[PDB]
Amino acid sequence: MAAVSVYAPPVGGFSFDNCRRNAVLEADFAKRGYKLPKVRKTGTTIAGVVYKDGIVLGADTNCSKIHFISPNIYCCGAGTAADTDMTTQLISSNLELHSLSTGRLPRVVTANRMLKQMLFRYQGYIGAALVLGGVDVTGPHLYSIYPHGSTDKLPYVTMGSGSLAAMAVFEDKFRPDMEEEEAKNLVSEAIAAGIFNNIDLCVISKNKLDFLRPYTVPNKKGTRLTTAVLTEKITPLE
Amino acid sequence: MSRGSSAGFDRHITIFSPEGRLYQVEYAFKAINQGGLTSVAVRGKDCAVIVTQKKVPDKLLDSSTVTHLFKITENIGCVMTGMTADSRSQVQRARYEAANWKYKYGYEIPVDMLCKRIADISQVYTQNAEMRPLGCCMILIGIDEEQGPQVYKCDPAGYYCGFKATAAGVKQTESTSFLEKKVKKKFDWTFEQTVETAITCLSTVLSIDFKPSEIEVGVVTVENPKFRILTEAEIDAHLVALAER
Amino acid sequence: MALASVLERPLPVNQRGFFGLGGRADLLDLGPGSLSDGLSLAPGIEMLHGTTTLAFKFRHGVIVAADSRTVKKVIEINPYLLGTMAGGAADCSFWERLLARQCRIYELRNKERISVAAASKLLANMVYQYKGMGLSMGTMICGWDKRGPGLYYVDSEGNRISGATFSVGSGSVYAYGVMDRGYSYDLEVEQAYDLARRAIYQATYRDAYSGGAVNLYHVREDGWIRVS
Amino acid sequence: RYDSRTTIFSPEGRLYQVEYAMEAIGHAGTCLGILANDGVLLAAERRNIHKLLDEVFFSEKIYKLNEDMACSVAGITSDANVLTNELRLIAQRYLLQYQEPIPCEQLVTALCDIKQAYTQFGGKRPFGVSLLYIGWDKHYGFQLYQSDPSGNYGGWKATCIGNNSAAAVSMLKQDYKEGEMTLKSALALAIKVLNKTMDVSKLSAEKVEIATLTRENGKTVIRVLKQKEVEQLIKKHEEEEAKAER
Amino acid sequence: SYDRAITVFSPDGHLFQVEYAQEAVKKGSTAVGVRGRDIVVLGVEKKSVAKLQDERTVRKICALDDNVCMAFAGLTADARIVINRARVECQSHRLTVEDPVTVEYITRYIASLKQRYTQSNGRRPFGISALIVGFDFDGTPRLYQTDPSGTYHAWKANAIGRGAKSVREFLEKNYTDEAIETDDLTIKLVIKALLEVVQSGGKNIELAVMRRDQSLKILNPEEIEKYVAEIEKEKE
Amino acid sequence: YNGGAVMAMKGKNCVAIAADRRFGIQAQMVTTDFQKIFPMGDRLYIGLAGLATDVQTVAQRLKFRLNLYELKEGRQIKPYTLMSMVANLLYEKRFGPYYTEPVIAGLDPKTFKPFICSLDLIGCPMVTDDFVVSGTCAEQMYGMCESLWEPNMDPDHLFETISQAMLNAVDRDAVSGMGVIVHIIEKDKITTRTLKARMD
Amino acid sequence: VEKRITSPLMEPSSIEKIVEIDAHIGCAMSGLIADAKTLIDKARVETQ
Amino acid sequence: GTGYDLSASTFSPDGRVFQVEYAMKAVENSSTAIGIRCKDGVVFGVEKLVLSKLYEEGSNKRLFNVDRHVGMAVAGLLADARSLADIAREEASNFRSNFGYNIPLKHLADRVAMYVHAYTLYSAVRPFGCSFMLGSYSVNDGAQLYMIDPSGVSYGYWGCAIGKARQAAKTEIEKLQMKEMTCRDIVKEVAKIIYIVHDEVKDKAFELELSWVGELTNGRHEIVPKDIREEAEKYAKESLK
Amino acid sequence: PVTELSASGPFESHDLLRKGFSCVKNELLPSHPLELSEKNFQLNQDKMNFSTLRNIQGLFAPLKLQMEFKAVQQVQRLPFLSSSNLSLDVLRGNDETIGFEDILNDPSQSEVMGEPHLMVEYKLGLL
Amino acid sequence: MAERGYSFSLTTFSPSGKLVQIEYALAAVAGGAPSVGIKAANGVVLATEKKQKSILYDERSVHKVEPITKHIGLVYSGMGPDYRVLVHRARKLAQQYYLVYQEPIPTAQLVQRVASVMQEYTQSGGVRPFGVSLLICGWNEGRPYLFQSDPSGAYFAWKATAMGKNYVNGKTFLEKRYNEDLELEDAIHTAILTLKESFEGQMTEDNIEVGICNEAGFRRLTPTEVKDYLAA
Repeated sequence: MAAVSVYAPPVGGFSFDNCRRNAVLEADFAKRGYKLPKVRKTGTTIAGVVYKDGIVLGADTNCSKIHFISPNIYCCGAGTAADTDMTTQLISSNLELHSLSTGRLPRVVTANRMLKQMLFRYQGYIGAALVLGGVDVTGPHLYSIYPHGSTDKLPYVTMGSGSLAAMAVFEDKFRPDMEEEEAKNLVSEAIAAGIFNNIDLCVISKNKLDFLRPYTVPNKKGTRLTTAVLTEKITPLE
Repeated sequence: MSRGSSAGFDRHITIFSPEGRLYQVEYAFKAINQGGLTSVAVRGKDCAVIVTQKKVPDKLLDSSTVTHLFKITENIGCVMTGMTADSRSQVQRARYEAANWKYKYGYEIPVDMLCKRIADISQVYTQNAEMRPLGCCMILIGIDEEQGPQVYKCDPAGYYCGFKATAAGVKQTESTSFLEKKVKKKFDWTFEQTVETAITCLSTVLSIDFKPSEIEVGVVTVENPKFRILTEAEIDAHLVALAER
Repeated sequence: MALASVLERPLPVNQRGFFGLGGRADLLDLGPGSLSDGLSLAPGIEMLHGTTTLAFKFRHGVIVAADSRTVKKVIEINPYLLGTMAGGAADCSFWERLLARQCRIYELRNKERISVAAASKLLANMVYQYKGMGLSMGTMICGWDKRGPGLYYVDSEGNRISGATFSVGSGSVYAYGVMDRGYSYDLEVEQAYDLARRAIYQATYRDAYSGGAVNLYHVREDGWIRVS
Repeated sequence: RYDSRTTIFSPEGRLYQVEYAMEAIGHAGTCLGILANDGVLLAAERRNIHKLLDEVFFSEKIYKLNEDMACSVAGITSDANVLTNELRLIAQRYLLQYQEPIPCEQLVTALCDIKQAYTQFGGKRPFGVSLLYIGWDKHYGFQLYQSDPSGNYGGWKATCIGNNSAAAVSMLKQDYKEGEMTLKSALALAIKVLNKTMDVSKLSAEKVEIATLTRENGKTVIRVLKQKEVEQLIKKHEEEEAKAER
Repeated sequence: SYDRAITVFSPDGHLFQVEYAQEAVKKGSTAVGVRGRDIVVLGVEKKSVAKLQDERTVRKICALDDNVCMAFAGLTADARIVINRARVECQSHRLTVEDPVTVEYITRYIASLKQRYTQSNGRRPFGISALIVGFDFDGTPRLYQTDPSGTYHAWKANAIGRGAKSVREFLEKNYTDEAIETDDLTIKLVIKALLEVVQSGGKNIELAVMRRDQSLKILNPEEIEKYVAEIEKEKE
Repeated sequence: YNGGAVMAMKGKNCVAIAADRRFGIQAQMVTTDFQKIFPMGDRLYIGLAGLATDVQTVAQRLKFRLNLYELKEGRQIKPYTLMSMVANLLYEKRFGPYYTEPVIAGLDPKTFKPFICSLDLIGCPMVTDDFVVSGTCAEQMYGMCESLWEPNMDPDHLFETISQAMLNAVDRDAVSGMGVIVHIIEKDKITTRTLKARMD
Repeated sequence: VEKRITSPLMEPSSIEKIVEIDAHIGCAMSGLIADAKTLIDKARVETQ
Repeated sequence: GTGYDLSASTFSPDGRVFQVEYAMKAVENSSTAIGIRCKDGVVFGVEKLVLSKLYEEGSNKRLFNVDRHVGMAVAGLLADARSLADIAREEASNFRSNFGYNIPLKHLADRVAMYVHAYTLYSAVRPFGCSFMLGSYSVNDGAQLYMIDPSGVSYGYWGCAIGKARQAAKTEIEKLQMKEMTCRDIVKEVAKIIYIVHDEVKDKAFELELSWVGELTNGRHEIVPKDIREEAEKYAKESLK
Repeated sequence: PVTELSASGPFESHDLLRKGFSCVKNELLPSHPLELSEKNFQLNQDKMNFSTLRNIQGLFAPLKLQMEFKAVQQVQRLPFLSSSNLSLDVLRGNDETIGFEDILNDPSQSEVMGEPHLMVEYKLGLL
Repeated sequence: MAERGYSFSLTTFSPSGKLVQIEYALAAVAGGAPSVGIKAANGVVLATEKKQKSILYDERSVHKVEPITKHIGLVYSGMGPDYRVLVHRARKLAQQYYLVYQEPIPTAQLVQRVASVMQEYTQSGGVRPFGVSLLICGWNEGRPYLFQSDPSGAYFAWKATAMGKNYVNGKTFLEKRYNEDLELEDAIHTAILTLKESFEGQMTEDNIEVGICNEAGFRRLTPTEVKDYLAA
C-alpha cells in the first residue's frame, strides 16, 4: 500500500510494542481487581541420572514434559510453558541444521552451548529451566540449564516442585554406573518421592544408537496431546 | 582500479563467458603454481602426513621463518600452496573461524567443517565484484573422533573434498597419478609407510633426492592427535631409512 | 587509512586507541569545545518565572497588556508579531527567538510575511515535540496578517487556542472579568479597558516587583506600537 | 546518449534500456484480457507445452491476488514471481490497515511504482514483466488494467500483451463492442482472437488457460475454466467458422 | 566533456543529460495552462486515443490539494511519482503550518525533488515538466512551470510538450486583458490555443478548470464540444 | 472490564465454539461487548477472550498472515497449522504480550475430524479432545464442562451441552443481560444460535 | 543584472537575478539557476 | 600483463596480480636501506638522499621508532612508509595495552604484513608501494630482523637490503660473517656497504642514517651516536678508495 | 533528564505527516530492558567479533571482515523489497543457525512498507 | 563475442530483450555433470554423475545428492560451490517453515523460496548469477514432486528431466521411455540408463550417485544398492 510513515524496512524478532502500554495497563487493572491473562507454568518434578551407558530422564504427568532435541538428546522443562517449548524447538531445529551439514549425530555440549547462550542473550526473561541430557561418541552427558544462562554438568539433577525430595532420594541411592533398570527405577522413585504429599521416562542408551553411520533426518510425529434456554436467533450456513 | 568491472569474458570475476566459465577463478588456480612448490598429503591407517618442499633461495634469509605448514587449531594442521601472503591470510581466517566454532558449539571444529567454512568464504569471493579469489590451496589434516585421519583440500573456487591422498602445486598431476597407483595396491599404511609414501611421491615427481632441509613434514596420529612438525633429525631419519631400503 | 575510510563506519576498532571492548578510543572521550560553533545547526535548579497578562482582538488590531515592570513580560518577536511570557523565562524567550528565526526565514523565502496562524502553529509544534519533558510556556501570539488581526494562545502542553480575549496569570480571573468588551471598541476605549483590567488585578496591590504601570501594547496593521 | 544503463537519456529523450526491457515481452506468451458487462476474463497461451512437463498449480500464468483480483504475467518468469508476491503483500497491507479490500487501480499503481523505481535507480535491471490485471471493486466495478516494465499502467476494455499483441489488439478493436459485451460473447471473442494470433499451431484446450471473474451473490468468483469447457468453446468457434465459410 | 553522465560538464559548460531529459519532455502531449482573473484553466491534448481504453486512467491533469492543480508533459510514470510526492507534501505542509500551500510552495517542492534527481549520476532525472495552476490562500490565481532540471518560473499563460512553441506563439499573440474578462473567455482561449496543434479538435482535448474557492472540475466531452461550437460560431 | 469467556467442545464429526454476548449492557470505560469469534476458514473458527483492542489486533494480524498463506500455498489452512500461526504471532510479542487468549475450533478439510485448542497470551497451546475454555472464568467453566461433557455427542446434544456450560459458568446468579452465541460446525453446515437464559 | 526575459507571458518577478539574503546583503546571480538558489538559501539560513 | 593489470583484484592468465608487482617495482624506485643482524643486535642504515641544502637535518627520516624495542627502516613511497609506521606503532601499543608486555617482533611483523596484504586484495585501495624492515632485540629472544614487501610477504633475515641497489648491497652483505660480529663492527660494515652501492653520479650527495637496537642499547632502538657514526663514515670513505 | 538538546541550533526540520507519532519524552529510557539488546544484536555481535579480531590478530582482520560485509550488502535488492542476505549470512556465519529474528515477525511479510522512492533515497542519506 | 557490451553486464537487456549473461549462466549448467530426475508413480529418482571419479577420494566426505528435510532432496548440475551455498540456504528455509507452521515444508514452497534467492542474484549488478540448476524431489500429500530451478530463478515442475552435459539427448531418451504408471524401481532403472547414455566410459557404483524419495522419505542409495541396481 505504501504507508507514508515508513522510511526503513521493518525487521523481525521480538516486538516490544505494548511494553509501556502494558505497564500502565497492568498498574491500572491491579488497582481495580480485573485479572489480565497470565502465562502458563509447568512446575512439576523433572529428574535425570547418568547410568553406565546412557541417561534416564523423567517427569510428572496430564501432559508431556520431556522434549525432543535430537535422536540422542532429550530435554525436560520447568518454568514458563511457552518458553520451554519455543526454546527446545529452536535448539532442535538448529541441531538438525548442524547435524545435516556435519553428517554426524549431535553432541550434548553443542545443545548446552546453544541453550545457555540463548538464555543468556535474553537476560533471564525467557523462563526456561531445563534438564538436558543425551549421549554422543563422548559418552552420556547430563546438564541443567537455568533461565539466566547458567548450566551445571552433573551426574544427577532434579527440578520442579518436588525437587528437594527427589534430590534427597538421589543423594541416598545414586551410584556411578548403574544398569538401565536400576537407573530407571531410581529416577521413577525420585519423581514419586517428589510428588507424594504417572511418570514419563526417557531412556537414551549408548547401545541403542549408532555413531558411525551417516546422520539421516529422523521422522517426527507431534505433541500437545440444570436451566432452560431461549434461542433468540438461528442462522444455518451452506 | 578505483571501481567498476573490467569488460571481457576473462577479466572480471562476475562475468561468465559464452561457455559459462569463470576464467578469473581458473587464473587463481594458475596462481597456485606461483611459487614453484608442490605439497603432498597422505592419509594412513591411523595418521595423516603433509609433506611440502622447502626452497630457501637466499643465504641471507633466516630459514626458520620459511614454512608452509601451519597450525590452525591444536589438532588441525595445514600445508598452504600458492601465493605466500594469500596463504598466510587464509590461515589467519581459518584460525579465527575455528575459534568461533569452538565458542559457538562447545567442541573443537572437525576438519571437514573447517574446509567447508573456508570454501564457503571462497565461494562468496567468487560471486562478488569487489573481492577476488585467493591464489592458494589449503590441505588440512586431523584425526576426527570416530572416522580416523582426514585430509581435505579447499581450493580457490570454493570447492572442497576429502581425499585419501592429495597434491597441490606444480606437480599436482604427476603426484596424483603416483598416489593413485600407490593406493590401488594397498592403503593401510601404518605410520612409517605413509611418511615414506609422501616423501617418495615428492621425490619421484621432482626426481630429487631430498635433504632434511629441503622438505617439511607435519603429522597427526591417532595416539598423538596434536599437529606436530618433525624436526630435521626426524626427517633425516626417515630419509636414511628410505635410502637404505 | 584508505581501507578504514572506504569503509565509512566509523566504529571504535577501525580507529586508534582500541585496547579491549574499547579503551582510550582516540581520546578517552575527551574532545573539543565543539567541532562546529553556532551560525550553524549545533544540576542548575533555579530557573526564573512570570506574572499577569491580558490581550484582546479588536476592530483596529490586537492589544497586549502586562502587569507593569526590570523584568520582561512581552517578547518582541519582530516588528509585525508579538508574544507574552508565562512559565519559564528561558523557555519563552528561547522558543520564540526560534520562532522569529523561522518567521524571518519564511519572509526571505516567500517574499511575504508569515501569517499568525502559521506562526502560532510553528511554535506549538516546536514546544509540542518536547511535551512532558518539563517545558513551561504560556505564550500568547498576536499579530496582523492578510486575514486581519490575529490572536492565539499557544501552550507548552500542546494547546493552541484561537480567541478574541485571553488572560494569563494571577489576576487573570479578575482581568478576564472586567473584560466587558465589544469587537468595535474605539482605540482609545480599548486602551482604556486593558488599563482598567490590569488595574482590577492590582486594586489589591501597587507599583513594586511585577508592579508599576501597565506595559500596554498595540498591534496595528503596519506593526505594533508601545502605547505606554 | 547510448543504451548501457537505465539512468541515461539519449539525445532525443529516449530511455533505451527501458525500451529494451519492454522488448522482452514480445517474446513471451500471448496474454489477453477482455472486459464484459457481467465479468472479466484472462486468456493466456500456455507457452510451456512440453511432453514431460508436469500437471501444475491451478494455472501457469493466472495468479490470484485477493478475493477480488487476478493477474496474468508475460515476460521474464522469475521477475514475475517476485512481482506477484509483492502484489499479494500490497493487497494484504491495504486490507490490514483499512479493513477493506484494496481497489484495483491502487494495487496496479503500487506495483507500477515499484517497477518505475527499478527503471530509475542505476545498477538495477528493470522488470521484464508486463502484467494484466482483472478485478472488481465497489468504486468502478469490473476493471482490467495493463502494466509494462516501465511502471506504466492503463485501464482497458480489451487488451493483449505478449507475442502477437498487435494483431490481437487490431482484432479486438475491430470486434469488441463497447457496452454490448457479455461474458459468453467475451469468451467467444477471446477464443477467436487467441486463435488467429496463435498461428504457430492449431488451437486446442491444452495451450490456453482462461480465468473469468464475476460477482455471484455478493462475492467475487475468480474461476479458472476446466479443460473440458475450453474444448467446448473451441468447438463453438470451429463450428462458427465452418458456418461463416459455407 | 560529453553526455552519458548526469554530473559531467562539457567543455562548453553544458550538462547534456539534463538537456536530454528536457528533450524527453518535448515529446509529450501538449499541455496548455492559462491564468485568468478568477479562474485558472488547464488543457492537455489527448494524443492518439485508443477506443478500447478507460480514459479515466490516462489523465494528465491532477489535483494536488483543494487549491492547487497540475498538468504534466513527459514520461508519465515519472509524473505519477512526482505527483504523489507533491500530494503528500501538500498535506504535510497543512500539518506543519495549518495554511494551504501557496502555488509557489508546491512548485518549489516539486522543483527541489526534480533537482535532487539531477544530482548523483547514479540516479536518473525525471523526464517531466509540470504546469502547476492554483489559487493562493488570499485568492490570487497562479500558474507556475517546473522543468526536469529543478527550475521553475511564474507565467501568465504557458504551453509545454510537443508543439509548445506554436501554442506559446498563439498565446502571446492572443492573451490580452480582453481575453480574460470572463471565465468563458479564458476557457475558450485555452481551447483555441490547443486547437493550434490538435487535429480533429474537441475529441482530443482534455480541459479542466479551477475557479476560486472551488475544486478542480474536469469538463466532460459535451461541455468541451459546446465550447468548440461557440468558437466556430465566433469564427463566423 | 470483563474479558469474556470462550469455550469449545467436540462432538461426533462436529465442533462447537461459544462465547458470551452481553445483550443488555450500558457499561463504560474500556469496550466490554466485543465480537469474539472470527471465521478463519470454511469450517475453522477462532475465539479470542481478553482485552478488546488486543482481540481486534490479533484477529486482524492473523487474517493478514492466513490470507497470505492461503494465496501462496493454494490450499485451505488446517486447524493445527492455524494453531501454530497463532502461537508464532502471540510469541513474537512475548515481552509485552497481547492480552488475548484464543481457542481454535474447526474441522479438518480432509477427513472432517474435530480439532479444538486453547492458547495463552504468549501462545502455549493445549490440544484436548473433549473441551477447552478460555477467559477469566476458567475455573467454573472447567467444572461445568467436566460435569456435562459426554463422548460422541451429536449436533443437538453438543449445542445443549455447550449452552449449559456457558450459562451455568458465567452464572454467578447474574445471567441477566448475559448472552451466549454458539457456532456448531459440521461437515455440511454451520449453525449459529444466540440464546438467553430462561430465567429472564 | 541583465534579465533576458524569454517570453512576454512570463512573470518578470519570478526570474529575479538579484535576491536578498538579509536587509544589508544582496546577491547577483549568473549561471545555473537551480544551483544558485541552493547557495542563496544556504546564505539566508546562515544569516538567520 | 596488459589488460589484466589495472586492479589489485584481477588475475593475469597465468595467475599473477600485476598491480602488486608494479608496487614492488615502486619500491625499487627509491634509494637503498640495508639491515644487518649480528650476534647481539640489529643495525639499520639508509642511503638517505639530500634533496636540498634547505632541509633541516633529520627531516625526511626513514628510520622510525615503532616501539621502545622495535626500529623500522623503509623504502618506496615515503607517505606510504609513514602511514605504515603509524600502523605498526598502533599495533605495538595495542598489544601492550591488552596484554601488558612488549609485542614480539615476529607477531608485529605478522600484523603489519597482513595489513599490507589486505591492501593487495581490493579494487577500492591500491597496494602499498613501500617496503620496510623491522628489527628488535630482547634478552629472551635475541636479535630479530624482518622484511615486509608490498605483497604482504614477511620473512626473517640475517641481512636485508631494500631499494634501488638491493642486489648489489645483497652481494656485499653476503661477504659478512654477521652471525659472529658485534654491533660496532656491523655499524662500520653497514656504512661501508651503503657507500659502495651509492651511485655517485646519477644520485648525488647522500647522508648516512645509521641506527641500532641491541644489547649495547639494552634492547632499545636508537640512532647511532654522532661520534660512532663519524667513525663509521670515515671507515666507509677510506675503504671506498 | 537527558541534556543534549542540540538546542543551540534546534533548527532541524521534520516531515510531520511522515514522522507519525514521535514522543522524545519517552525515547530516552527503552520500553523493555531487552529492547536495545535485541534491536542492536547483530551490530553488537559484529563489534564483539571485530574487537576480538583486533586484539588477537590486528587491524587487518576487522577491516577485511567489514570490507566483505560492505561489499556483499551492496549487491542487494532495493529497500522496498525483501532480500535474502545469502552471502552476508555465509560471511557472518548465520547460514546454519536460526535465531528468533528469523522466525518471529517475518520481514518478508512486513504488514507495512513505505513508498519505493522514499525508502531508496532514505538509504542513500538524502532523507 | 562481445555484443556491444550487452554480453558482459547482468543488468543490461540486449536490443532484442535478451539478457545474455543469464543464458551464459545456463551454459554453465549445460556444461556440468549430467543429472536425471524421474518422477515415478510412487516416488522420485535423482541420479547424477560424480566428478570425484578417481580412487583418491574419500566418499564419506562430499556428496552431490543432498537431503533438505526428511522428504526433500536435491541434485544439481553446474558449479558445485553455488550448489553448496544454496543447499544450506534451502535447509535453513525448510527449518524456518517448520518452526513457524510445525509442519514440513512442501516441495513447491521450498522451490519457490530458493528460486526467489536465485532471482535476487540475477538483478543487481556487481554480482553474478548462480551457475547451478537444481532438481528438487519431494513427497507431500501422498504425491511425488520433481521440480527444477534454473540460474534465472524460474522453476519448472517435471515428470522427467535431464540436466548437465548432453541433456538434449538425455531428454529425448527420457521421452521415449517415461510413462506415468512407472514404478519407483523401473524409474531407478530408467534413470541409470539415461545417465548411461551420456557417460564417459564404464559406469561403476562409485562414479554415479542416486537418491530416491518415496513415502518413507528422501534417501541416498548406498554404493551397494547402486551396485545392485547397476548389475540388473
